[PDB]
Amino acid sequence: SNAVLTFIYFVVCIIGLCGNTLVIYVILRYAKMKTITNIYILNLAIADELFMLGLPFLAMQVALVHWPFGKAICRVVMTVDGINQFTSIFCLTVMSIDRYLAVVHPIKSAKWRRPRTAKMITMAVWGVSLLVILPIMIYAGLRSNQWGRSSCTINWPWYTGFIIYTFILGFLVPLTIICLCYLFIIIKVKSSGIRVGSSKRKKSEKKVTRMVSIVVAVFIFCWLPFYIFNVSSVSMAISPTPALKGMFDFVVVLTYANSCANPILYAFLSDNFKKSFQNV
Amino acid sequence: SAEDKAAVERSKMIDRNLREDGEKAAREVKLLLLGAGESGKNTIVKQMKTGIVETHFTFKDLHFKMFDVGAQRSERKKWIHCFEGVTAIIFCVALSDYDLVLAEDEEMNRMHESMKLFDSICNNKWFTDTSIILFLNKKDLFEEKIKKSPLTICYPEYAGSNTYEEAAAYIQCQFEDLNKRKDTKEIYTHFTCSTDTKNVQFVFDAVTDVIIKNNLKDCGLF
Amino acid sequence: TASIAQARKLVEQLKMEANIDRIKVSKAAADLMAYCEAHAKEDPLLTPVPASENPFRE
Amino acid sequence: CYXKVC
Amino acid sequence: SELDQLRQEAEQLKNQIRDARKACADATLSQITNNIDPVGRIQMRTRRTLRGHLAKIYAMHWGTDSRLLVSASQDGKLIIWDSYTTNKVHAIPLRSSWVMTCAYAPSGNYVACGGLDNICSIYNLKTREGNVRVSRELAGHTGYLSCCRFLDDNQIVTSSGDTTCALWDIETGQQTTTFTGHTGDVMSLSLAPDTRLFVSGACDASAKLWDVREGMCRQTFTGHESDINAICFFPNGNAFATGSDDATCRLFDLRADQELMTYSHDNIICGITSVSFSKSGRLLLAGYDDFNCNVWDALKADRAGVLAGHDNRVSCLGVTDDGMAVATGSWDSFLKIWNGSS
Amino acid sequence: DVQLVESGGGLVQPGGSRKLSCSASGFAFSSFGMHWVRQAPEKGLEWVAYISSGSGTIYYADTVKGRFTISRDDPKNTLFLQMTSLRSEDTAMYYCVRSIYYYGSSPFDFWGQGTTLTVSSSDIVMTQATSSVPVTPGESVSISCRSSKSLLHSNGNTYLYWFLQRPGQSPQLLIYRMSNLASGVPDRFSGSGSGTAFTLTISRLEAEDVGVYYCMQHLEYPLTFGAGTKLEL
Repeated sequence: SNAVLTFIYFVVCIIGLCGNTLVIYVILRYAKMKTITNIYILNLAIADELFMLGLPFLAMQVALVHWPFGKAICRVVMTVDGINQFTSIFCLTVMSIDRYLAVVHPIKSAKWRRPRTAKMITMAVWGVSLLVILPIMIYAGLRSNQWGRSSCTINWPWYTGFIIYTFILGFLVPLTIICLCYLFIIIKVKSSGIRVGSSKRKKSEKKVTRMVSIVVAVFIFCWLPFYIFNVSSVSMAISPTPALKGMFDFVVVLTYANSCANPILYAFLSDNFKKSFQNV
Repeated sequence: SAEDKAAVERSKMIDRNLREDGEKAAREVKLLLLGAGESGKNTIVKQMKTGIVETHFTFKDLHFKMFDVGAQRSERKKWIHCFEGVTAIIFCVALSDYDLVLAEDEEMNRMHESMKLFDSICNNKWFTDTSIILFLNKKDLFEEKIKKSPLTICYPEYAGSNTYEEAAAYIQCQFEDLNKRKDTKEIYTHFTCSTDTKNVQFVFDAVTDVIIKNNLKDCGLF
Repeated sequence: TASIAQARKLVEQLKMEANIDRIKVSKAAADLMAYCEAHAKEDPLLTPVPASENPFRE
Repeated sequence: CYXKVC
Repeated sequence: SELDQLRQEAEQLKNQIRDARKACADATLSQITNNIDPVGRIQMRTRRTLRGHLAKIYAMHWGTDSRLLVSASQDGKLIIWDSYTTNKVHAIPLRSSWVMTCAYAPSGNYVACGGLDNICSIYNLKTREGNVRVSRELAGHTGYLSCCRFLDDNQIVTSSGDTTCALWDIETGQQTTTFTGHTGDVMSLSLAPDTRLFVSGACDASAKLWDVREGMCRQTFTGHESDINAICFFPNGNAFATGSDDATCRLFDLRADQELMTYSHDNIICGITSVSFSKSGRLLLAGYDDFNCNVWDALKADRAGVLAGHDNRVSCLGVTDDGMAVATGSWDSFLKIWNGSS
Repeated sequence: DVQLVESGGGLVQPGGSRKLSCSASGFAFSSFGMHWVRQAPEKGLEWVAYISSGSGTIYYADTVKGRFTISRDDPKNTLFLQMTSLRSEDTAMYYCVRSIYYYGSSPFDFWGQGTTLTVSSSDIVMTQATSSVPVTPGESVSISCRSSKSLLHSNGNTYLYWFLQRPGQSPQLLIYRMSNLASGVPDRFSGSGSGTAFTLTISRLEAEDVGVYYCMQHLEYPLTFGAGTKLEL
């Protein structure tokens, strides 16, 4: 039933590889480079571009189940969809700490917010992820389990707690940080214009809380049912339904839609980048 | 060359001091101080402490620079663009100059000259998104004047009531109606106290709210 | 007599500016294009030099 | 299915 | 009584100059220069990009060696640049940030700057110690300073917003002359090639050629609608181009005493912030506030280039003493150095 | 005005150590590069070490590289040289030289009075083949020396330096970079040459223009001196 299944992987790789090119086209050329929130949305756009380059290599594996040469291709293209997938959810958990250090601590931040310590964090996330995917780095696992047609997912010697590792570090460490570093932004945009000297434009808290509940609703719609399908796989075994070949393959490509939304959501709302893209 | 390698090595000692001085001067709050003249500008500098008089009054972990362009008897449109990136603008208006006439030509009595200047500072194209702090200066002096004479020589369309707290529903709302950019600025308003807290605490509280909403426009959330 | 002295200061200014011995512009402006063709060789932006003598080589 | 293919 | 007859006596001398002016306006210079060669598409490229200013650049000035240059900026820094290798020879911290002008002495010993503090500060570059320090401060102006220009190591002339220009003696530190003819704020100067006259444009849309030794206004030039922002002298010494907030620039003449050529374009509705001439006086370069410096073929009134590399308005620009480079500092905090390739 | 005066040394047993300090006062010492130059008795000068301004670039003399140590401290305005394992060729009077490098500066201009150190027991060569010249005041002197490599560089200048050491005095920069006169020198001196051979000219001899006239290069490190050219009266 893989008619629209193989088509949707290359239909989201077109908008993803072009979406984050639009962010690097307006930051590497029409730079900010000292507005340190524009080296994070650049570095998120690099990560969501490299994480999309491993999507067509996995796109043919649901139609042509036999994979290419797993000695080199399937041994490292899941190492490129491991570093660029764990920084494209780690560039947006340090960009959301960046927004916490500005909007609630606009005095004590600037000793650790200059654009040289941000370059020492924005490369420190690129190095942490390769120390995280080190299970995927060695256990490439060219496997031929179902009906022959050798493919490339994993072959570990434990095995049950790897999805715990991708979830307790790739879904509950970013979402705990982001929801805390955005609920505390609500309690000072609706407090600096409430308790201390205040105008009638405290209605602008309803502007902040609208475009900040998107970024967790976009994030939790694109990552939660992926790990919810895997914890059923580590649980008591369900029947191998041909709908499970249509409802797991569709939730895998739903995770590549989060990296399609961050050029829309984290960049094309920012008015300094919106006025830059309106000019260029 | 050997000497050309020690000139390159010197220029990046120049460079890392133009960068160190310029990230210690983005942590400073710049504030224009405008006004009508004898409007209490000289009072609030004495609280918060020949051309520009840059007053620096760094008081609660935040370094303020206040630039009093008072004696610049020249065309304001020719040097006002220097203050384009400025955090706020502190504007003083004398409340006691309601029925007090100006000494120029016996025109509208010295607060339609303040309101003419406020409309020229709010709607100025350099101040499209620089939120103006408003001060109402002579609060004690006009209360003794509002008992003697009503607020009709300046605003004949007012309600009346001859009251001290009535004129907020006359004077303050009249100045905040001159804000033609009601979506990009804010016209934070105050009545100038004679105590040490509540006239410079307002300048610190209402300039953090410029800084918070400058970050939300920088961090996308606004 | 203060505002009269404004009109005092301009009358002999305007008449010392009136007796200027000026020439008509067909020789007075055609000598400014005559400046250019005498100096048109050594203007390095009006005519680009050979790049080996250019000190600004990107 | 484990990781990204079933 | 008599003040309104001197109102009529004032215009009695003004219309007499009007008929003396259109009589000697016998032929417009564009119909004599119908036969000359248009210079073509002048194309320049940013060879160097001098970066290190962190606010708007308000003025720059070249040294006389055509290699060193000083730039002033709103962050309170005066930077001497080696334009050849983009490496900074000096960075001078200023006492007031609000600096609208800067000058290089013709010996290169001195650099001036000034601005809203009503002071032209003079800085000594070539000290027997290592640093650059302040020689003298020139107080005595009532409005802001707009343009300082050295005659030599001991004589500088400054214009100001108090309607007065002023010649100074830097040794005693006090103005030997004061030039009071304007009614608006004087916004720019340029000294003559022989440095025995200068000319100043003001906010009353008037230009006034002065005499540095006499002390009074030789000629007075009108023709603009809004304020004049930029004077430079033609290399001949007998012309100067005024650059206005009127979104126009016009060329004048001291020996002809009227405007000759006006350089405008109907798509240009934005005011000129700087003017400079080329070495032949064949490229008027002008820095507009549609963010790009235009390059005007000064003999034909048709724009022959554009230096469109700037992200904000082009506030200052200067052609060298050998015609070789052009800087255009601007409000986006960069100086870019432009040289056309063959 | 400007003043460099250095300390330390005078008599030490061989194989020992010594710390030469150079106290600077009168100038912006944190903006200058600083050399040490030595001069053995009845010999010429010999360059010792270097620090760039801001302590970024340190060179040494390839004779005793790794034995000496040059250091500066800008809030104290002193210049240190630690010389350990002292040999017999190390016996020399050591000078403190001031030098600043930007576009158009005069390097090597102010030399200290010196301190002495005694014990008890490839690269470019500058050759002044003349050792001494008998000369009478009033005539035009012309001193010349030779290099091994071409001193002219591709950027445009020619790193040849001239110095005069008067008898009982410290060296004094006359001409920097083969042509340009230093500050406060009399206008009688002039420098010239082309590429590898140069000529220092004086037009009129005076009683204080006697002394030994050295020539230095600065094209690449080491800054090699030559044997001097004496002028006696």
